[PDB]
Amino acid sequence: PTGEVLSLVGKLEGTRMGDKAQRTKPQM
Amino acid sequence: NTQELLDLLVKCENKIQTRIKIGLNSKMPSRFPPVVFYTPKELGGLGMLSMGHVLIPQSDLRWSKQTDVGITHFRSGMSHEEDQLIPNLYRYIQPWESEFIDSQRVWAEYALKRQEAIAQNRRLTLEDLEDSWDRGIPRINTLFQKDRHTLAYDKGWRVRTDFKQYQVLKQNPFWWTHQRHDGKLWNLNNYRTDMIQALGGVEGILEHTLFKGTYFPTWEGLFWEKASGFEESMKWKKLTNAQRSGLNQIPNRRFTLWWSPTINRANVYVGFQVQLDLTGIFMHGKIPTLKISLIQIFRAHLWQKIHESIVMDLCQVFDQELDALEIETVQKETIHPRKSYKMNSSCADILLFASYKWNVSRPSLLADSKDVMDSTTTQKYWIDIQLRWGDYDSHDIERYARAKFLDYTTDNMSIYPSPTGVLIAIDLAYNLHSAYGNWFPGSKPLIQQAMAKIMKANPALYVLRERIRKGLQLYSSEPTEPYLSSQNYGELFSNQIIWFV
Amino acid sequence: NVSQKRKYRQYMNRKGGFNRPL
Amino acid sequence: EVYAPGLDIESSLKQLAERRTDIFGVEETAIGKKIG
Amino acid sequence: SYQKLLKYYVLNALKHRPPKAQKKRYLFRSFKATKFFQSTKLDWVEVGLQVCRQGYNMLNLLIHRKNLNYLHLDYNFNLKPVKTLTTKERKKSRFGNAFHLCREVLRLTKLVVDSHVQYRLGNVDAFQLADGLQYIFAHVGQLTGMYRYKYKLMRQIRMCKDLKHLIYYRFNTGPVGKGPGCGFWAAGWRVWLFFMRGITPLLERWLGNLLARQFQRVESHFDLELRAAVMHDILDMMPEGIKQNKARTILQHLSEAWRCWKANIPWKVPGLPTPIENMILRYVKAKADWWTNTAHYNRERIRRGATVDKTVCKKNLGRL
Amino acid sequence: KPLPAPLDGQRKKRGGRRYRKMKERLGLTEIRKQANRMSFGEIEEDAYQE
Amino acid sequence: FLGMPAPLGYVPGLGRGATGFTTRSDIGPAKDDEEADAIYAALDKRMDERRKERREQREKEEIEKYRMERPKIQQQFSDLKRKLAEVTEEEWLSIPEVG
Amino acid sequence: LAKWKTAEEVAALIRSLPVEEQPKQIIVTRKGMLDPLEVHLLDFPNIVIKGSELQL
Amino acid sequence: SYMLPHLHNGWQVDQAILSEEDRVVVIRFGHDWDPTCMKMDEVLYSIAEKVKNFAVIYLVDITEVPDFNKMYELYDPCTVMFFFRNKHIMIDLGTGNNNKINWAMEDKQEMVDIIETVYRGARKGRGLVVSPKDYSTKYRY
Amino acid sequence: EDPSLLEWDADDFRIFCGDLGNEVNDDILARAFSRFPSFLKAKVIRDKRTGKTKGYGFVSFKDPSDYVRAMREMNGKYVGSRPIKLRKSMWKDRNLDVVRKKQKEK
Amino acid sequence: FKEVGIEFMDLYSHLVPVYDVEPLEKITDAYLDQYLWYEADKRRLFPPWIKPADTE
RNA sequence: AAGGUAAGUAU
Repeated sequence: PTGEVLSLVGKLEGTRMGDKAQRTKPQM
Repeated sequence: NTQELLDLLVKCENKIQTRIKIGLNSKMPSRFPPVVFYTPKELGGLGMLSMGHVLIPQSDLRWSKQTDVGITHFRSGMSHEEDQLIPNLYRYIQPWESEFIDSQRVWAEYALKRQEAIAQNRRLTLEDLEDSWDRGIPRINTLFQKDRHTLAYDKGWRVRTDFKQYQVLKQNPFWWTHQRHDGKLWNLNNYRTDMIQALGGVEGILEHTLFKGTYFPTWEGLFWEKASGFEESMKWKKLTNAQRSGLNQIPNRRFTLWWSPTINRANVYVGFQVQLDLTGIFMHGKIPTLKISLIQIFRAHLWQKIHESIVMDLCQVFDQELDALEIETVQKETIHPRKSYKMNSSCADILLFASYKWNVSRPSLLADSKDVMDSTTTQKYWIDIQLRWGDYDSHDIERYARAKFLDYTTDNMSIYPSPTGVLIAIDLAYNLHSAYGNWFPGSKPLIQQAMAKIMKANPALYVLRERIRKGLQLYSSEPTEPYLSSQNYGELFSNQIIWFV
Repeated sequence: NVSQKRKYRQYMNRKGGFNRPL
Repeated sequence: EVYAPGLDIESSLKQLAERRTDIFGVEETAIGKKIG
Repeated sequence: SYQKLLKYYVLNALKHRPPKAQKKRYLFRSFKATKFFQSTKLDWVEVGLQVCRQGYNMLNLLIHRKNLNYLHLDYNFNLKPVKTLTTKERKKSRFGNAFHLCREVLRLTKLVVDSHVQYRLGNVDAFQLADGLQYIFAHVGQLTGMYRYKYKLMRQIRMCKDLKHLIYYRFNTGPVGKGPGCGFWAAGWRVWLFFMRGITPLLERWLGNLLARQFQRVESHFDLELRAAVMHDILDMMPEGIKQNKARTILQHLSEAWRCWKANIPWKVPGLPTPIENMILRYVKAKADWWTNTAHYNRERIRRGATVDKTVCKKNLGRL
Repeated sequence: KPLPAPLDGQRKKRGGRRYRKMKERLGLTEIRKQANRMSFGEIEEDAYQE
Repeated sequence: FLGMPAPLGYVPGLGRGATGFTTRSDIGPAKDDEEADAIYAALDKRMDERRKERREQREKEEIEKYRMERPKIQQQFSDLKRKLAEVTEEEWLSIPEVG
Repeated sequence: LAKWKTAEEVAALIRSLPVEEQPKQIIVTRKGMLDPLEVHLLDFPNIVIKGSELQL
Repeated sequence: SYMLPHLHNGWQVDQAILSEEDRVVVIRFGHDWDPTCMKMDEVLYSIAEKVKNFAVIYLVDITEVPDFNKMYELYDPCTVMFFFRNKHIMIDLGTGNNNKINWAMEDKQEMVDIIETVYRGARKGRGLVVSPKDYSTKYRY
Repeated sequence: EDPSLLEWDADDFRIFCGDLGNEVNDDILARAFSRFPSFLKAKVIRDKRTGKTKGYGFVSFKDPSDYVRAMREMNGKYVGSRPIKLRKSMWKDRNLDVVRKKQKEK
Repeated sequence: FKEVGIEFMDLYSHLVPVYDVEPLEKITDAYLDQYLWYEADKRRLFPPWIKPADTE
């Protein structure tokens, strides 16, 4: 598995784009 | 959507990964572990953000901890699910239609808030608006920025940014929008945490990065020198072309030494094993950067020096407590100079002859507690120190101690004056002490404490740790100055010299 | 509690014997 | 000077023309042909 | 297996035209007529053991030709170091891939001959002899692993498996057991004979090379040809028997003229003779035509997708 | 114009005040102020903030 | 020291005092024998003569066809070098050495 | 600018004084000016600079 | 156009290499009529003017001087042996044969850097020296 | 403890030659280095038994002008293998050491 | 004006021009362009339908 | 097949 990065086409249906995309919070 | 785009990006990502690999060594790694290519530069790695899906093997997801009580082992990726895989880029990228919808909604909310606050006899709240933070295609996160009045003067900067390609000689990938003008639309903060924790956590990542080779527990607060003094000297001296290349090839050597364990494994880089000129470090495949870094670290017979230091410390410790141990003679044989880094301990390190008799139990490891001294009765005893350099997969000191004791004790080539004794082992890269075999009555806790104390502040070991810290440019975490002076005021006379201006 | 000076072997540049002296 | 004198340059050019018959000699026999 | 072997057969059938209008020069007959060799009659097994001994002598000389004892080839045609070879000694004792092929083929013929020898000297019966022949012919890939010695040989061995695949399938079609008892070695024997016939020219050529005592340039080639030809023409016109130094300085103007063309700036040297100026103009026009041609050709190669080097890319960018 | 021969660097025989004045005038005093040290822990900036 | 004669009676390899750069075995070579070499060369020539004539004729025809499409480098200015000698002796004598 | 020039003079006073006589701890309540003094203190690695909570 | 000095006789090259002082003697073995060797000779000519102070290039013909063909195993075109300080230097550039450069350099600046590194290593007295640019890969992609 | 050095004290302009090969340094090498007509000194520190020089020698000349000339004349160029280094001889005798110890007060 | 240098960046499919101008001329032209853009935006001198717009 | 000879020093 570590030999090379697998193509995304195989696991394309795994999830959606931005599945765990969370907005940021203000500082101070 | 575009399958061809995914295929081409994965192909060129593998191209760059192979370029890095061939930069490391001429051959091609059999396994090519992905910890190096995805550890963030803060933790000392390339930190390549990738849109692919590579499943990190569970064999490389384990880590150890050499606690005083015992050597504990953990596995971050032990969950009964799909093997841990580095998350891809799109997993934390907002969909464009979602971006537009969120922009419309948040701008409508901001307009409503401004209309409401107009009657509030004050400016906008700018605090309840934090519920709409980091949203909107326009820089709503920067809608409260100070430079907005300065930024409001500029009109139509998009065309200027586009023509910057004809203005600036370097390509500008971010020509869609200008930084600090349309705001940081993409929030990439959770990606770093997800990548570091999915690689096996901070400790799991550092387990293969020679971090355990430094006695200081600099898990946090450590300083990594991106640029060293040699960089300043090269910049000032106006170096030539070859000198410039040599100065630029410094950070590569730096992190390749920093990644020595996971890059010098046995499964990775299969082929003929080879050790250095006068040390006990085995390297698989010629890696010029690692070779030169190792011969710098182990310069001037450092392996023989640390072996002599540890044997002298053991002799002094045994001589100091010779009363309870009934030690009549505690000496060392005429060890051949090359027998320090030799694969097999043909010559015994320390010999100890008691007065009349000495009861020894069956061989075991230091973690054991039970003992039956009636197993054997001998008048002599032997102690052997094994200086070993643990890799990312061969760092199991206890298993190595057991195997080495079994092999050396039961061998024709090895010559031990006494059949009863204990062999000690020190993993330099792991900085882990262990022992295996028989014990003197009541000396097992004594030997454990002696090994811990010596490995804590051994002179040659401390010098080697300092050499590692300097070579890897990992400066020791800076101490905190006693900014307080209430105790200093009372102890002002105690200070030898002090002044204030 | 005292510690007598610690001696060491001069393996380098020693033509007296092939093996280190004890 | 570092470069050879004119006579040496002429001799070298004559040798190159005699050996390499692709662009020299009566006929183009071979690259390493002694006689073109 | 059937589909793959049919593919091999149809590819063999496609390209079939002999231009070989030979003179019927029987080299083997000439070697027979040579005084250095003689003729006799002997058993086939004796000839096989003679060839095995000759091949062992061949490999022995080829190995210990430089008085190196690091590598030793056993009587079973397996090379093995006499000790833990040093890295410098390992580099010293290295042989090419075709030597790997030669050792493998010698191993194959030696093992076949020895199998017939042990058959003749009682031991195992002839049915198992045929079965072992079949297996060896169809398992050379496993037995010798020619893969590394030569990639193409993989094709032969893989098809041999295919033919064997059919052979065993038919042999064990009915009442015959599904065991290893199959004896149709000819099918793979002919394929190995054909592949050996194809290979042997290479081994013969390399062995002759050893037995004897002599054991990016296209654009650069054309530029060197242009400059050398112009220099030779000048030295023909310019009397080197009288003037020597100035001829070298002539080359300077050449370069000057060339850069005068590259900068697209006027170039006029009244001191130089008019015929010399005409020759320079012809040289520079030819060089400019070739230079533009190769520039656009390399640009097309780069933009198409062909792999290029950094220096080549920089030069092409400068020319463009 | 041949390139100079890269002879091995020879340090100053005696550090002089005028030599120190040149060192005061030209050197890496400002670069030394900017520390290149990087914390082992992650920084607040993004992965490719640059 | 270009342009100097080589004093005979000394082996250049041994006199200089060099070490054999043994890069790799089987890469370098490292009267009855003469007669055998001649016989084997004759046998090799006899074997090679099976196809020499037709191959040589085809190669000559191909080379002749190639020459028509593009001749040798000196062919494009054969007329120029024919007229090159028409320059006076004093012409190239005063060639400006400066560039 | 005055603070930068004062740092040079501050190090000059330590340079003139003997290392033993030089203050082992330079306790200055000016934390903002302590850092240039600490930067100036880098010229003397043996000496140390500690923040002064107490202000003279 | 191959105007660099050439060793007509084999022994002349030997004494020319022997007659060296604080300079590197780049003896380029091969034949001028070869096209790759012609490119290598052109590159050496381009370098010669810039580094003539310490780097001297002195070509030779294998046919003219075959006695040295077997000495250092001269059986390839474009071979270059940095025989400096009367000592055959060990120039390592990610290749199996780390004492012979047997192909024309792609760029002149790379050759200049290589030769100045060789000069530095020879002056330091070491018999071996590495290259800042490894040639195990041609960077084709 | 060095009576020979006292005999060598006649020539004031003494230079310290360093980076000498054990076999490279020799009397003939010093003679080749004796460019100036003034008498030289080929003495170099060496092992008592094996004679292996430590790489340090001293060359004494009676002409300080020749000293200055040779300071830059033979810096980095030497006939043998190991390149030569030249340094101003800071050599001191026991009397000078005692005087310096006495004057160290101020 | 002075001589503005012209270099080319190779996008591996074509050559894109980059132009280095005199720094004084560069800053004057930058101020000129900014003033023109502000005055055009303040007077709607450019219709909305032009695709490159800072709004989106 | 390989792309994995440390150099140095006199024997």
